[PDB]
Amino acid sequence: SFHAELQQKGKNFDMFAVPYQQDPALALKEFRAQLPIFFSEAMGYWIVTRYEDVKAIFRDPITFSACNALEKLTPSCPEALKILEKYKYGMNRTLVNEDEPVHMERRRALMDAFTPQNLEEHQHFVRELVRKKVDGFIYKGRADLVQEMLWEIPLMVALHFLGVPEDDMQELRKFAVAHTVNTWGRPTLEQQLEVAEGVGQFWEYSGRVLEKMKNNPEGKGWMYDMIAKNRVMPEVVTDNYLHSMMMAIMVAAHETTALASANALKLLLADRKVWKKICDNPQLIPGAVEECLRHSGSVVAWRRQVTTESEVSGVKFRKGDKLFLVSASANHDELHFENADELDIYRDNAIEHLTFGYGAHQCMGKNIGRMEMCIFIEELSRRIPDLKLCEQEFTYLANTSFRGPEALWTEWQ
Ligand code: HEM
Ligand SMILES: N[C@@H](Cc1c[nH]c[nH+]1)C(=O)O
Repeated sequence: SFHAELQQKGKNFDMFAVPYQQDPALALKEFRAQLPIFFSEAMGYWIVTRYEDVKAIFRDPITFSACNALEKLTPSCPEALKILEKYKYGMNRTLVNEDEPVHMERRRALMDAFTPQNLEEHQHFVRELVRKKVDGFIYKGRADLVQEMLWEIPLMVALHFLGVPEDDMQELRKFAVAHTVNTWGRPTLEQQLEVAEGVGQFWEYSGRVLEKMKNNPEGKGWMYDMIAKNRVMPEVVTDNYLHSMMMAIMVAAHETTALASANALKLLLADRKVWKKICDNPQLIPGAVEECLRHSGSVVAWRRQVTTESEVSGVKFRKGDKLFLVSASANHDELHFENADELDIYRDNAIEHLTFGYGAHQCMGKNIGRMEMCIFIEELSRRIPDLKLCEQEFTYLANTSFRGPEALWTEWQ
């Protein structure tokens, strides 16, 4: 009844319980082995643990649609619903959760200033930021890299990539917390109202921003591109999409990059053999970043909704079934990555990982994310080669999909 026990554990599988929150891929290890797809009543979702299954679902966006990708995990308590009503909150489809025949692709296909030229100049900008930030703290014995640079720089880069004027960054930061906890977390009774207020204000803020940018067609930045495309094809790049993407993209353009950068530095600073290999051969850094993204990426689980009945590896899904694609688990799938739990900085197929998704909705900013992670690690390993982690407890914001340590305490000469 060891398998019987596994089925009960799967029925009860709670992503907010300790094992998932300690290590999502490790918590699903038995399931990769003997119960790869199972339904959790604890959270109303199918759980998909294996590399081939997760990829297969990503590959078919007509059967498995992205509509729930930004859907609020736990239902809003009624008094939260009217806080949102006060702000006339209207978040609907952006890109990552748009569903369509081409309306997803039409909108995607018609919005590229991810050209390498444009990313090249943003790279220069990232490098100036990281040089000056560590100019500030290099003199200290210790620092928490998160608070010195790891969230602030990706945020600034994002604002700059978008056409969005910097202002209160601690305010922008808590806006992002409210959006992610609301969506992917399980806020307690006390917080649900505050989070709703925060989410509502976030919506209102993005409104005022989009309105000012609408009025400055001089502007350059990705949001100015959308605004422009909306004037030409308001069918496709819709006004609600503008407002919805504003708020969604103002978290997504930086938060996963900051979490991932903290994960990578945590990983590499702990394997001293790996770190001096990085210190001695910065050529290895991109391939190392890719192995970090596979091993401990910042997105650990993404979501799909089933639109017609279907089956994957012997399990049939009903129209309306919700699926968790646990990409952390797929990236530790022994069936696809040999010694999957090990940090091998030239695993030759590290890039086959699924942290960026696969197929239609595959992350458009993956190279911005990669670029920021390399510069962080290059700068740090170049100028502080004796960098080491301090003894510390690591804490994680409890949610289903995003993962990175809140602090990264670290010391040197
Ligand atoms: C380490 C950093 C990042 C990670 C792990 C990440 C992860 C993801 C994932 C899992 C998806 C969904 C993939 C799928 O459904 O197949 C996605 C889509 C997307 N990402 Fe990211 N992301 C990161 C950084 C960024 C940045 C910096 C930007 C923009 C500046 C960005 C923009 C987008 C967009 C627009 C989409 C939607 C594209 C579409 O729906 O077709 N991401 N990302
Ligand atoms: N919010 C997630 C995924 C996403 C939202 N919008 C586009 N992609 C991220 O930051 O990676």
